[PDB]
Amino acid sequence: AEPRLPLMYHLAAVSDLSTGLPSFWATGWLGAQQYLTYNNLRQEADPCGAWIWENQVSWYWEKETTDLKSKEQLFLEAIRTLENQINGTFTLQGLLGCELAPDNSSLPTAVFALNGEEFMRFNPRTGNWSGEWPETDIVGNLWMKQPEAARKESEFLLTSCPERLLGHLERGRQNLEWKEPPSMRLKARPGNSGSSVLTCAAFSFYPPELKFRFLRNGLASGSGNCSTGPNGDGSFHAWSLLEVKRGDEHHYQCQVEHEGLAQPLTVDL
Amino acid sequence: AEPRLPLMYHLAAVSDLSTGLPSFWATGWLGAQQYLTYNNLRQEADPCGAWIWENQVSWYWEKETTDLKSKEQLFLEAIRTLENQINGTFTLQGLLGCELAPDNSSLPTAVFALNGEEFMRFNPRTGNWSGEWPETDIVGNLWMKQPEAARKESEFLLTSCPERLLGHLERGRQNLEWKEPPSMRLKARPGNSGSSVLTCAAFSFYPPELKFRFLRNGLASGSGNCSTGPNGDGSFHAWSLLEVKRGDEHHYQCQVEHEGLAQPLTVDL
Amino acid sequence: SVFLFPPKPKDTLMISRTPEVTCVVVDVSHEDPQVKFNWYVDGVQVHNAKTKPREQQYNSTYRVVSVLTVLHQNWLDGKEYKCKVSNKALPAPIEKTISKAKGQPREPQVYTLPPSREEMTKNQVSLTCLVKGFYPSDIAVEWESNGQPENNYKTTPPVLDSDGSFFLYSKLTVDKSRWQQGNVFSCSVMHEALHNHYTQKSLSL
Amino acid sequence: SVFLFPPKPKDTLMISRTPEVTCVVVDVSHEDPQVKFNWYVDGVQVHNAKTKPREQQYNSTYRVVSVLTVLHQNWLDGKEYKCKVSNKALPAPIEKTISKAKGQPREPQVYTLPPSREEMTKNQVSLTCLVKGFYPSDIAVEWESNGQPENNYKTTPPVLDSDGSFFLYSKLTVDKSRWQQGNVFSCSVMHEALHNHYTQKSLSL
Amino acid sequence: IQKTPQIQVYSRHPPENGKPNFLNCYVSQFHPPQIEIELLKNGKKIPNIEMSDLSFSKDWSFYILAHTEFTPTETDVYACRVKHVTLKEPKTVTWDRDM
Amino acid sequence: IQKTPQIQVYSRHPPENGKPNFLNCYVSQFHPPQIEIELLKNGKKIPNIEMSDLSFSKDWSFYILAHTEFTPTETDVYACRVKHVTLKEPKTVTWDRDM
Ligand SMILES: *[C@@H]1O[C@H](CO[C@H]2O[C@H](C)[C@@H](O)[C@@H](O)[C@@H]2O)[C@@H](O[C@@H]2O[C@H](CO)[C@@H](O[C@@H]3O[C@H](CO[C@H]4O[C@H](CO)[C@@H](O)[C@H](O)[C@@H]4O[C@@H]4O[C@H](CO)[C@@H](O[C@@H]5O[C@H](CO)[C@H](O)[C@H](O)[C@H]5O)[C@H](O)[C@H]4NC(C)=O)[C@@H](O)[C@H](O[C@H]4O[C@H](CO)[C@@H](O)[C@H](O)[C@@H]4O[C@@H]4O[C@H](CO)[C@@H](O)[C@H](O)[C@H]4NC(C)=O)[C@@H]3O)[C@H](O)[C@H]2NC(C)=O)[C@H](O)[C@H]1NC(C)=O
Ligand SMILES: *[C@@H]1O[C@H](CO[C@H]2O[C@H](C)[C@@H](O)[C@@H](O)[C@@H]2O)[C@@H](O[C@@H]2O[C@H](CO)[C@@H](O[C@@H]3O[C@H](CO[C@H]4O[C@H](CO)[C@@H](O)[C@H](O)[C@@H]4O[C@@H]4O[C@H](CO)[C@@H](O[C@@H]5O[C@H](CO)[C@H](O)[C@H](O)[C@H]5O)[C@H](O)[C@H]4NC(C)=O)[C@@H](O)[C@H](O[C@H]4O[C@H](CO)[C@@H](O)[C@H](O)[C@@H]4O[C@@H]4O[C@H](CO)[C@@H](O)[C@H](O)[C@H]4NC(C)=O)[C@@H]3O)[C@H](O)[C@H]2NC(C)=O)[C@H](O)[C@H]1NC(C)=O
Ligand SMILES: *[C@@H]1O[C@H](CO[C@@H]2O[C@@H](C)[C@@H](O)[C@@H](O)[C@@H]2O)[C@@H](O)[C@H](O)[C@H]1NC(C)=O
Ligand SMILES: *[C@@H]1O[C@H](CO[C@@H]2O[C@@H](C)[C@@H](O)[C@@H](O)[C@@H]2O)[C@@H](O)[C@H](O)[C@H]1NC(C)=O
Ligand SMILES: *[C@@H]1O[C@H](CO)[C@@H](O)[C@H](O)[C@H]1NC(C)=O
Ligand SMILES: *[C@@H]1O[C@H](CO)[C@@H](O)[C@H](O)[C@H]1NC(C)=O
Repeated sequence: AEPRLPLMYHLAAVSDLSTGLPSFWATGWLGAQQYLTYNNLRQEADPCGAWIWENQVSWYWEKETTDLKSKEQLFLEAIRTLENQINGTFTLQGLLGCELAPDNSSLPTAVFALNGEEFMRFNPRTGNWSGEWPETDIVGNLWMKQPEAARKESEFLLTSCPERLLGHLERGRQNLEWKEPPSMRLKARPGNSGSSVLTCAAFSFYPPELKFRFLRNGLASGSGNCSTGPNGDGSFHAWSLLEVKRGDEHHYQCQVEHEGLAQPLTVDL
Repeated sequence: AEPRLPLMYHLAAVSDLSTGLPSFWATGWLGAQQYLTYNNLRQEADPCGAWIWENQVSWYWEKETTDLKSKEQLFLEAIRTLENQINGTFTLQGLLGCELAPDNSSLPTAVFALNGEEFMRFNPRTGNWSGEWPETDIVGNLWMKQPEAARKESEFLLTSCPERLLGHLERGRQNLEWKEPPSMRLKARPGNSGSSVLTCAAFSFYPPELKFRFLRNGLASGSGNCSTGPNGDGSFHAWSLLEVKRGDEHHYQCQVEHEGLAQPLTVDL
Repeated sequence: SVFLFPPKPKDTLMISRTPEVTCVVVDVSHEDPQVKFNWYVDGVQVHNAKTKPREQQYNSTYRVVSVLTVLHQNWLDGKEYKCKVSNKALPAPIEKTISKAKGQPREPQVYTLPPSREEMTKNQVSLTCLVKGFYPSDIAVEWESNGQPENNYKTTPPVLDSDGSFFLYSKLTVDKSRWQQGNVFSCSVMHEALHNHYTQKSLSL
Repeated sequence: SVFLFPPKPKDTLMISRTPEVTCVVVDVSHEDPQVKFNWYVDGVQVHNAKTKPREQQYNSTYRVVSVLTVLHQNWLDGKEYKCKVSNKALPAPIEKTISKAKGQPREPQVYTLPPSREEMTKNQVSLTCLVKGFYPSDIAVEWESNGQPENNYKTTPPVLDSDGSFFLYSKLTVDKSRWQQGNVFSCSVMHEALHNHYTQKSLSL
Repeated sequence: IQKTPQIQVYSRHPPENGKPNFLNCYVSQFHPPQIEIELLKNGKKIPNIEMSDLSFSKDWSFYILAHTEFTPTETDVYACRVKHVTLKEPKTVTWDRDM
Repeated sequence: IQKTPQIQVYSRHPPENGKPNFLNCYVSQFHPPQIEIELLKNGKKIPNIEMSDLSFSKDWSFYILAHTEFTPTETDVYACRVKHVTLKEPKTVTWDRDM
């Protein structure tokens, strides 16, 4: 089983609702795949796509919904207090999760930001919050005002996270060990004065790790200016650009590496 | 008798004795003549020149010496306190005296200065000191610290002064009503490019009031740039300057008026 | 002439705020208004990096200002904010570098001082906060009533003490009654060498 | 460029002192050092009137200053102290008029503030004098111990309050022991609108 | 701390005119999270599109995926219009078939 | 407030060479009262002169009279030298016979 691959949570809250955003919302991730979604308007933790066929214990989803309702409260409250002491509008975010140590225990993560900058951390092995700015005090003090908060935060991170991760590697093995290989295409178009641009594009693959190498007359030539993006259904899409001298195109090939392929795959114009 | 002619006192104290000055000294005046002198080193009030033949009551001079010893004290003390609170060196002065009203009573004067500027006054009919500067407080407060000071100051001014003045008009009539007429001389010398300067000079007269008028061909021509000064023995000396065109001198005469003369006196080059 | 100002300390401190490095040039001239602002951060040119020059028409000349917005993190980690003004009436690119201090910070001393008894003979009193022994001069003091902003305050400029530190006073004028009713007041000081760049000290009857 | 400064208020107030109107020009140049100072008082030219320019050799240029001494009386009665600088490299006689205020004076409020209790945890404390609501900004504060000068003080610049008045603070740092021994301290304020241009307020344990 | 978005348009399967596919606009690197996003056909808004859950990255900036079913033709222009505070006028980005 | 002195030299009786008279130096208009004053004969100090009591006027400035017995001649120069703070170098004033 893919021992230890990260389980991570993304959390946010905002004061300005002029573009129709929820006041609080969260997403959860196993490595690169998102397995959960949640917002204050539905108050339910629902599985994402493929994760709905996973054999889980009868109480799996009820328990995720509970932990998330707790967080929602601590976040929405932090905003009102900030609104009271300082003029403006605010955006609050958090990053929380874990990864498995070889003996199977936890190595956690917990950080926070206010209006685009990191302003606070939380060490679960001590139960304390830290910072360096005036708003750290306002927020940290508000959260300390009920000791259980800190205690339940250390447990989510050092106990629940690793048990969830460990159950996912097993019950969700088919999902994690999938290698849908990429579908390839290579094309050329006009560039700047006297130049041409080649674009190697990769469709529908999983996992997201893929390597590009361009070849001029069968010899390694660089990897080009590359990028990746989500594909709307579980798989990914990527592309790399290379500038060549006009008239020079037919000398190049594109080659990619991927865990879903038995050996590299050479592509032709 | 010359009713009311002023009796006035000049008082001073200094911190710097590098030029051999006494710490305190005073001079007293009847109109324009000085009849008394006093300093802290002799501590005696002595008559000046002609005033030694005046028939006075047996206690006249002992009483002047007493009043002056009092003042000496108030003045020398004011300097030490100023020296204590402010760095520097100081010079303190006063002007005190009176003149007779027709019914024979007093119209007094009492003013003070510090380092060249007036900083305080004293109204004898109320017994109070006034000012407008930080050092007024330091000095005025120091002098109030013994109520009798104020009381003895109002008496010197409203009672003693007028009785002294009234005794002087009588016992010293020959001295006050003297009119030694001026001895005259008129001369010419070189001036600026193309000019000449005439100088009319008046020797040994009393009183100090004298009027100068220059005449060109028997006709009033101005009074010239005039000045007066003491003569070392009781009488005065004066002089007036007139600028004329070179070669024009013999047209001018000098004429003076004085209480010691039966009618104006015309002078020739 | 090209002046270059820092972000307000509060604005680099608070993630809820937005820090700006303002390059104020006064002149440029007519016939040559074409002042190409150049903005560099550490080494690198930032293009715009949301640089925003807005033209003003003053005196007998032009007053031109471009405002580079800064990442809180970068300025706190002290990058160099280099402003450069071009033109042709101008033989040389007028260069200007700012960053923060670089150090050695001294933590401010915040004591709050009640009105004098002689001042309770007035029916408006004054509340005083002494903030001393800080470095650099870059500080921000504010006042609150009970828990909320008081707009009624005057702060003196940081002035250098015998120490080689800076100090200031800030004077909250409240109503004699408003003090006498045992109402809580507070001065809230923000400086680099404070606990989270922030502290607060309370005045109560 | 010709700047013209007033006499120090203490020095026009105290007859024991001597007031001076200082005309500080910075430039003049070489080849044309020949700056004929011209000093006028009300209307009249004063020749010297004990005018005393003393040459300095600075920067890359000359720093020339002439000091006209003033009669206490005249300045208090507000005459115009007109400085004029000549030369030939200079197409026009650079004219400058000073005098005092002309008014409307506001009398300062002098309250003396003890150290805070939290500051008696330090073994040097601070003594504060608040001087408020004066006009013009032309003031002079000083401190004394028991009856004699304390050199250990720092005064803030007059800063304009909401009122349209000026205010300042002055901070005497003494030894905790020196305060605790019930020793008398005092701030001595000098401003035009005070009783004799002078006042004093005492701090004692 | 404000950050302008990065905008990238692309397709699911290798494109071919007249053949059913899915259009994808991936908007990322932005702050704040208040943003407007529409899919355009010949400069006019397409009705009823889908969107993924809004998320963010290790550097805190936000990211999300708008998408819908479409059939490419040789004449029809497809784009992605986005409004955000950092933008005085909205930004329109056109779909590039080699991507 | 400082004030430089005014200095005026003159004689008692109308002058005549070879005839006994009295020389007078009247120093006035000064402040402070610390001042040095000497009578000179051919630039060198005359010994044993007299002085009146030091006084002052309605405007506060001081005044005094130095004097002595002398016989004018045609060749001998008489002056009055004065030192005071307002003076960087002392001032010497020569006797003018038409005064
Ligand atoms: C033609 O006219 C124009 C305009 O004139 C006005 O008046 C006319 C009568 C009228 O007709 C109109 O024309 C117009 O109304 C003249 O322009 C003036 O030009 C002079 C220079 O010649 C400038 O003077 C300089 O000022 C600097 C300080 O500037 C601030 O204060 C002034 C006064 O209040 C403001 O005017 C100015 O705008 C500045 O305010 C600050 O601005 C910034 C940017 O907006 C604010 O930023 C904040 O940013 C954060 C970001 O998060 C946040 O967004 C906040 O909300 C923002 O507010 C900041 O807050 C403002 N500050 C405050 C308190 O609010 C001086 O520093 C400068 O002095 C230095 O240089 C000179 C020259 O070398 C030296 O002599 C001087 O000593 C000093 O040198 C050294 O400087 C170091 C840095 O300061 C210092 O540490 C060091 O100790 C020092 N060295 C020594 C030895 O002391 C200088 O005085 C004027 O500012 C400018 N006026 C205006 C209105 O812009 C023009 O000259 C004229 N042409 C002629 C006459 O030919
Ligand atoms: C070449 O170099 C020289 C010297 O440079 C030094 O540094 C180099 C690095 C080095 O190499 C050497 O060369 C050298 O060490 C440059 O000279 C400088 O030039 C500038 C102008 O370009 C001058 O700046 C002006 O300063 C005025 C204030 O001046 C006082 O403070 C400064 C700073 O401390 C002192 O330096 C200065 O000496 C002044 O101190 C006061 O002096 C008087 C006279 O001695 C004292 O008098 C007392 O008198 C009583 C009498 O009884 C008693 O005797 C006391 O004992 C005496 O002490 C007085 O006490 C002193 N004060 C104190 C506190 O001690 C500024 O006012 C002036 O600013 C005005 O004008 C400018 C220009 O228009 C405006 O921009 C500015 O806004 C302001 O305008 C208006 O002014 C009004 C009046 O102030 C004001 O009310 C109004 O609000 C204001 N308007 C506005 C809109 O704000 C200006 O800043 C420097 O002073 C001068 N430096 C020196 C050392 O002299 C030279 O430029 C350079 N050449 C170049 C670069 O080309
Ligand atoms: C490859 O990239 C070089 C530098 O950066 C690139 O362009 C900037 C604007 C961003 O898009 C950045 O993310 C890219 O990595 C360019 O100088 C170069 O022109 C690019 N070359 C080609 C052929 O596209
Ligand atoms: C007469 O006086 C005019 C103006 O004042 C005089 O000179 C000054 C210097 C002082 O001495 C002052 O007390 C004098 O009154 C002169 O302009 C004029 O030249 C003088 N004329 C003559 C002929 O001496
Ligand atoms: C880690 O956990 C798995 C499942 O419990 C187990 O098979 C594996 O041996 C564990 N490793 C150690 C070192 O405990
Ligand atoms: C003024 O006093 C003299 C002397 O006592 C006296 O002769 C004269 O008549 C008095 N005048 C009046 C009005 O009392």
